[PDB]
Amino acid sequence: DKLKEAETRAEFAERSVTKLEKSIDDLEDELYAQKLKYKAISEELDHALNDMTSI
Amino acid sequence: DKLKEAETRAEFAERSVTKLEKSIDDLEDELYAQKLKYKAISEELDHALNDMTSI
Amino acid sequence: DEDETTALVCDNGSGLVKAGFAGDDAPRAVFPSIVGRPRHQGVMVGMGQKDSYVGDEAQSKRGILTLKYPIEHGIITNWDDMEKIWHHTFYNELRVAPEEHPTLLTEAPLNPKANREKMTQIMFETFNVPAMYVAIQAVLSLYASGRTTGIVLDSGDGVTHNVPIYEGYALPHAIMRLDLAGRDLTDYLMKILTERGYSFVTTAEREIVRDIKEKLCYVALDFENEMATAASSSSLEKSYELPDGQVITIGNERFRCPETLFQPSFIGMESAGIHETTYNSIMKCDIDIRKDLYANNVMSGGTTMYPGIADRMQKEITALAPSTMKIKIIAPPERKYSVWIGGSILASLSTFQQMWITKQEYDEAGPSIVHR
Amino acid sequence: DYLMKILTERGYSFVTTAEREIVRDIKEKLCYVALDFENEMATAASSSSLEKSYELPDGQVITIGNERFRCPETLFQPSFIGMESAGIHETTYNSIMKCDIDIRKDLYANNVMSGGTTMYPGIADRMQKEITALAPSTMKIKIIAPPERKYSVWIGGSILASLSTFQQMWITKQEYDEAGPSIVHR
Amino acid sequence: DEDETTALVCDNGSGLVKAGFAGDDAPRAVFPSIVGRPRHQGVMVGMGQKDSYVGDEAQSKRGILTLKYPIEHGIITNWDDMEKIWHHTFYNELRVAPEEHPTLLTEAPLNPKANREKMTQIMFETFNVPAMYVAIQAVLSLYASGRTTGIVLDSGDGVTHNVPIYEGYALPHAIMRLDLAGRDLTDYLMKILTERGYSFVTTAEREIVRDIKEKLCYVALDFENEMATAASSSSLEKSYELPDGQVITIGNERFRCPETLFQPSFIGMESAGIHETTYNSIMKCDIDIRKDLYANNVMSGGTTMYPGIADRMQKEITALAPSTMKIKIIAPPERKYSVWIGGSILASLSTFQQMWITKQEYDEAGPSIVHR
Repeated sequence: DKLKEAETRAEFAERSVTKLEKSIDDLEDELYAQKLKYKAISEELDHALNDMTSI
Repeated sequence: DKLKEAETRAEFAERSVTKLEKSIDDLEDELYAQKLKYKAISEELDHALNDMTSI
Repeated sequence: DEDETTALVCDNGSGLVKAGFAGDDAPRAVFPSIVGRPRHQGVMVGMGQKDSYVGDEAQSKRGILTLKYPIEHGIITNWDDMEKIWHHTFYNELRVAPEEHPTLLTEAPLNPKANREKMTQIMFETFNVPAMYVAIQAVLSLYASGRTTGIVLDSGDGVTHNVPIYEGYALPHAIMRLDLAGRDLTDYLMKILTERGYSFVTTAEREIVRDIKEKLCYVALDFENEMATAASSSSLEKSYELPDGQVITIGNERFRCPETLFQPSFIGMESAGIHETTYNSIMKCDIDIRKDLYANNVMSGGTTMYPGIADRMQKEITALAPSTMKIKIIAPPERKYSVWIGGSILASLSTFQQMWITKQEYDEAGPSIVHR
Repeated sequence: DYLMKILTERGYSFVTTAEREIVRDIKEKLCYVALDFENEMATAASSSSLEKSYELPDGQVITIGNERFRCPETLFQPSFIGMESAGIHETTYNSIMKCDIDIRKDLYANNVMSGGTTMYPGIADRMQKEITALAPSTMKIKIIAPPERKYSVWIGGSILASLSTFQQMWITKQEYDEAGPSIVHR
Repeated sequence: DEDETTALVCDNGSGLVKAGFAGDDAPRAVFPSIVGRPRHQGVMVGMGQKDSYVGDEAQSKRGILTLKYPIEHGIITNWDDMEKIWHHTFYNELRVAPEEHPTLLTEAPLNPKANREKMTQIMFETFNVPAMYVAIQAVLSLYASGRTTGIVLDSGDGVTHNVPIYEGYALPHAIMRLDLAGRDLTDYLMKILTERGYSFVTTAEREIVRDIKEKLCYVALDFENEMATAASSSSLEKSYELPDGQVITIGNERFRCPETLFQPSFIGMESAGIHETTYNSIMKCDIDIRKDLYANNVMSGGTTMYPGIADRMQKEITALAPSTMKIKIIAPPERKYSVWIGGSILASLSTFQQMWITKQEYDEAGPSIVHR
């Protein structure tokens, strides 16, 4: 009986780890996408703040 | 005997899930920090492109 | 393959539908057994006017609809709204056309003869399925645990049952029904948790008390000196983080909720509890079959999943049963789908083909044919 | 009108109507909503190069250092003007704990700002921190303040009314002459 | 006389305290349940610096103090501020010394065990009363209407309740609480009256909307064809003269305000209303006791005073109850003090002496003693 319980929970803990590992890779990837989509708008920015201080 | 094996492995799977869950929460939090640090620079931007088109 | 692939298994519950293909190991589709009807005229962006909503879209949009439950206590109470849940199951959830798939359905323990004939009338005459079959739920649960004689304590969302089965025939006069289940149990936790000094105020607070019940609730053995333990205050406590930060703590109540299943008195119920009822079912059966039932207490249903349910039941009936007896409480891990899995096995089986009620049988014998 | 008084109170006079009108152009150009309005007054005192002088219709260079932000601190503290009502951020919040529970994560991540008076720079940062610190930490806060916000309302109408699908919601004289004013009232 | 004269009865509410001597017919003291704390340093002419203000001096001086309500929804939420309201009641309002008076207090329907023990701890240990007793509010209301079995719809300033009582024991599992009461009701009138094209701008405009609600509001029976009546515009209208001349007219809204108690949807409440809730309490009770509860719907509380409340409720539950049943809605005239009067009767009674918890019981048994 201790067994059915230990095994059933091992299976649930493994299903939850694969679920959370799958959600960590999607957030970490959505990420370098966000972190990069920015260097571009922050750099378009030092530029688009410098020309109106000049005009 | 099947038991010592199912339990020991369950413990290792649980240790790995808590490790990966801890790394998903740090990336997802480093995240709303990045995603938000931007709404601010992209909005500071529609603004800092609108006043020089006006000046 | 014609129908090896093709058999569908639909288990209709009071809270959830479980559905999928005979052959699979678990239900392809699981969703609430609701049918929402919009309280006001209007639309979602990009959609048309919808007359009705079913399953999760009814739950998600519950604030603008009047929600209705077709199955009260395991029995189909509204046939207009049930044909709606079936329609949704075939066409949207499993995305199959029903007119080329044999369909194994389930019914409840003492399901009125007339209902088994009515869902047959609707299966064959409005969905035009090739063939169908209605199995009794406890009977599929037992069978999914390999055996043919045993007694199933079956407990889901609106009903609890005890169905003693002998060489496959569920024993009508020994079946017991207790109308207190997981639904009742979430609402009691609710109060002992607001009573712990809390507030489940918005609907995002309400719903998650149920996810607290599922994740953190326990059935302690020696529930007596577990309250006593609570008081010395060990590291028995357990804090859950809400949709936001609001870390709620649940130490003790954690097990006061499933102690409701042994003590219905916790909720103003005067009925007997799960273990006594297991037993009473058993001293209502033939004498010669009582050693069999005792060594084969199979558990199935979402509400029998509370850890330590089996140990408490083990000791609950040992101590009521004559000592000459062998007690044995089987509680498998997949038990929230036992019923379904028993249907998947049975309907994919090599020998079941000759029990399918075909449109030939029906068009020729009337609903009586499948009724048995 | 509050800036007016804290600026006459700075030792000034908006005497003719050409003095009155331009206090409003001072408010628009030079006013700020500081985050940590607390240690901004403190900053004012050490007297940094926080000050800001505006040249009037004529030469009369008026200086506004500090009051510059004491004016939008009125939106968080109505007590600055003898108002007993709650302020902008608390009110954002109270609206939110008056709504259904399940919809409160949505509202919190979508605080859209519109209107001429929400244009004071740093309004969004102050509001950001104002409601984070009132909201349960499990929550995501998000204060959207677009640049064109003094015309959000109008632009939303321009979009909607030029839209391809809106044609079927226009109340026509046919609807009206036949249904009475009730028709458009919904 | 020792205590025949000497028993005090203090009914603690969400909006008002009602207090006085057991024996009297009505409360000697009635005042708001607030505790004001001055926002600035300074004094009134001739007085000293005051740290705190309670009751009417807190209301009258509200512009310089931060007002706080100790009892949220009938439950004591702040014990520092409650001991302040009690102090005020004994020493200033009733001007008695508490250490020679037995004190009957009241609590709410499902008042947490721990609170009944805490106010006992404060009554005996900081006020040093000889003896005390905590009665449940609906239970005193019932009893003040002579009977012992009935169901009380109790509705005051912050809570509404239904407390089914059988031979004196309030039935825990059948009690319903609806957090919408007279406070909610004054604020809704406020809006339908500003919405009538008005302005309650200064604080002398705010306060009197509540006096409009009390004097001119109605609960119409057939609220349907009362709106219809409003339109034909009969001499149904009613103008009230403000602190000054400013004659304000209220025709219609007059009853749109108590229709909120049957339709919570008027105020963005999704909960059921008063009459349905009376009923649901009743189909949650034992079967054999349901004819009793139906013929004994006792009403108490300030918000149940709206004329025609009883007729609407009469017809509201007749038409939900099985026709074999006798409906009977008792609404006495003194109902804004039922609770208190029931306590006055009980505590001045000849047989109650043997239930008083004495300092002997307490110093010997701990707060547990009175908790029951």
